[PDB]
Amino acid sequence: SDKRASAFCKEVNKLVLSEVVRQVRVTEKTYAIRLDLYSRDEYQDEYGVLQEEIESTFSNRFLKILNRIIKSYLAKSKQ
Amino acid sequence: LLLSLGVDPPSVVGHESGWGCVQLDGKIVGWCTYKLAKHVADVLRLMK
Amino acid sequence: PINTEKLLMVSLVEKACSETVIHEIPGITRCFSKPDTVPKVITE
Amino acid sequence: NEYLIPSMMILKALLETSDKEIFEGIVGKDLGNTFLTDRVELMLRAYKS
Amino acid sequence: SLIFCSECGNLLESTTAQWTTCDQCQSVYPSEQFANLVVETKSSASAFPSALKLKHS
Ligand SMILES: [Zn+2]
Repeated sequence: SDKRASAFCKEVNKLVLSEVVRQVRVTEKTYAIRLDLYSRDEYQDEYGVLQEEIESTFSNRFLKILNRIIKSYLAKSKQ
Repeated sequence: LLLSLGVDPPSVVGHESGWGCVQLDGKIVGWCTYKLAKHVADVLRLMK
Repeated sequence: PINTEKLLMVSLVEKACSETVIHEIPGITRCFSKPDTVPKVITE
Repeated sequence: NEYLIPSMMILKALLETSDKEIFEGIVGKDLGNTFLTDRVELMLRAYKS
Repeated sequence: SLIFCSECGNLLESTTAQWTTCDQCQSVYPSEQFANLVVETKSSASAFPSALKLKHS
């Protein structure tokens, strides 16, 4: 039905972690980064990806990619 | 006439948020608050 | 380490945000619904 | 012939200056606006290299 | 969020390494006066591809 149709629509569509995240402040000294995120209600408004999904996938792959690209800037500063 | 008109260049290194820049076809003459900028343009054009 | 030069951190994280995707079938995105009583789904 | 020189180089070459004058000339404002006050730090260290 | 000299203009090296001196003027300082600087770096608005700024504008 139409509800399930829009459900499949939001499903097969990809969310990009940018489209959910708000401003990203990075307090420095050590090294510290904070990512804002909106409320679960608007979160399921645009979406229907669950909080635990955010937790797991965010942590793991966000970590890996941040690592890689900061290694990129490090290796460019080596040049 | 510019420096006579309330805008003066800072010999001591100073700069604020609100102030903007004034340049005479490639020369820093001073700095100004933008409302003063528009008033300067107006009086200058009338003088012209 | 302290010897490493300053890094453009906020831009790095902003890119990393766009550079990670949760549920992306490899090679698809942007599904849309458009108006015939034969309802169909547009997919990019 | 193309030619390619770094700006901090030519800027220090022009006047016998203090690097603090350089910064307060670049980001003279709203002291420590994060974006410019970090990018200017990076440039300054890179030329100090 | 910076650290200059006061005698000369040479931007001092980061206090994290060791004591503080300008490479040219060689003035020396108390390292603990300016230690533990606070740096809060933010990201400008309207830079992320949105999904909800539509309903949020
Ligand atoms: Zn010094």
